[PDB]
Amino acid sequence: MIQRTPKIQVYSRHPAENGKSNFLNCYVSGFHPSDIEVDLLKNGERIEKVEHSDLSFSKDWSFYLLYYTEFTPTEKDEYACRVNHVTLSQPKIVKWDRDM
Amino acid sequence: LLAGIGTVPI
Amino acid sequence: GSHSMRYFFTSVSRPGRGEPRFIAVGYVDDTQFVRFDSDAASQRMEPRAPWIEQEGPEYWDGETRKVKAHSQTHRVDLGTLRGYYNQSEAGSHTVQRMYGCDVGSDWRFLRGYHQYAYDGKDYIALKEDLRSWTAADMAAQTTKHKWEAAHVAEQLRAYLEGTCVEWLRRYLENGKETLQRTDAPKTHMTHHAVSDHEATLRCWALSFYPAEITLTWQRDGEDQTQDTELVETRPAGDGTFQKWVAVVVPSGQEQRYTCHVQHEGLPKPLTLRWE
Repeated sequence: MIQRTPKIQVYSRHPAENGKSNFLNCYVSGFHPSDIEVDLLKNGERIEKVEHSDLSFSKDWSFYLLYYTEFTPTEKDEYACRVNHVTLSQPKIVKWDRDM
Repeated sequence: LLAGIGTVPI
Repeated sequence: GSHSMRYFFTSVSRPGRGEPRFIAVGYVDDTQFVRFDSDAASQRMEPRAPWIEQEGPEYWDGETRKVKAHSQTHRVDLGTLRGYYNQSEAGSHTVQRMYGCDVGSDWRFLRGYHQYAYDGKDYIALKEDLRSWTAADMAAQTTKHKWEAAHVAEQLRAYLEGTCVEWLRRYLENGKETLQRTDAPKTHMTHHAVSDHEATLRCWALSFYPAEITLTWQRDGEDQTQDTELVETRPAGDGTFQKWVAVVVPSGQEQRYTCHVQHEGLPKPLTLRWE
């Protein structure tokens, strides 16, 4: 069984500004097999209203998914994406950096 | 539009 | 410019009970337009772009029938392949198929594709001429022989050169407002100090379509790859794409560095500088 670990990016749909409704994204790609667990976190707590794209794949057969949720950024709230996959010994957490 | 033919078992 | 239609199919076996999970998606260029998910309640091909909603009930009935047929083929294949590779019933396995067509700027046939993978590895693919097969191993070789005797390549060539391009051209017309529109990247540059001596310049491209783009740094007018970081192009979630490229520079030397952006939506490449 081939195993490929996911690449992870966490970012907003639109330029991030406090008080302005937006979408927080977690894009996972380059992984195999397709089973994957992705949560978006608000101050360490799992966000309940999260949707995702329909599973597709790249030319090399590796999978990609976009997970997303509507959010309104504030000065104090911190956001992250938590990803688990067979290739990972423990969940990988990537923090949202409004500059990345 | 999907292919109607040519999708046969391996 | 050039355009493509592609369908992507994934089936994943479910040891212990029931049929595989099957997900099918159709794209024109970088725009998804249909989906089928075996876990969804509708059991129908469903629209994913407004311009496909123009198609009548005969289309949706027909696409549903065909996509369900595709799913059953993968179900059978998963069983066949498990046996070909002497695998147990305990594990989950995956089949993936992609097919479709490319057209040039004149919307005439350029290239066709039909490729198949088992557990993330090449199994069998149609060659560029659409007449013969590339089989990766002896199991795939047995399939090749089966498919040669059944003239599968001939059937696929007819679809890829004919039907596929005919319907791609139809979609391009019907979705002209978005599908034939290029969205040039909206670009800016950010600056961050890591210490008193080092700085990061990040060149951003946002809101662009299609996804193909090149972002490069130059220093004093010559290409700089060392001390750079280039992220994978990523979906914004609204149909457009984002990318950035960054360079580490000595603090105070920012003005030596220029970011260069190439995209279909730009008549000439763009240059950015830290101001």
